[PDB]
Amino acid sequence: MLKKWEHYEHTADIGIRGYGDSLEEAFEAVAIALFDVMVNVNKVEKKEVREIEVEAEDLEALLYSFLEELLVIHDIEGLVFRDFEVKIERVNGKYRLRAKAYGEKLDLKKHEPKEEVKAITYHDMKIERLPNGKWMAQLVPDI
Ligand SMILES: [Ca+2]
Repeated sequence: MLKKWEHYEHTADIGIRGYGDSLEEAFEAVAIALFDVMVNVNKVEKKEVREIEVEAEDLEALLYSFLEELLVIHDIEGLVFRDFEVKIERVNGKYRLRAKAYGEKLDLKKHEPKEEVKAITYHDMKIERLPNGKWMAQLVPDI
């Protein structure tokens, strides 16, 4: 037989997606999804808070920036987060996001650690108002 080769389909990273009644709630929800890649997010208690503020020229960059700062907090302080309060406004020609992130220190016995997220990316990123008036935010982070 002559040697032969092929490509085949396999999972590549993982998709995260949030839905909400508002853009802000979709951002909150997809951030929960992000932490559920790393731990069982349902096991994360709200003991500590960190605040985020970022500006961007468009909503995609805003979402990237928000999630990447959450990842950085996670990487530096070892915090994991359960929920978020997000506010998005227009200020002097930019989008401004402010958020409160609620969570606690990683607990290896309790949080059911899964896999770390290496980086937020723009891969498959989409933010949209669906025909039914709900909002969706998604992306495929690098794991
Ligand atoms: Ca990867």
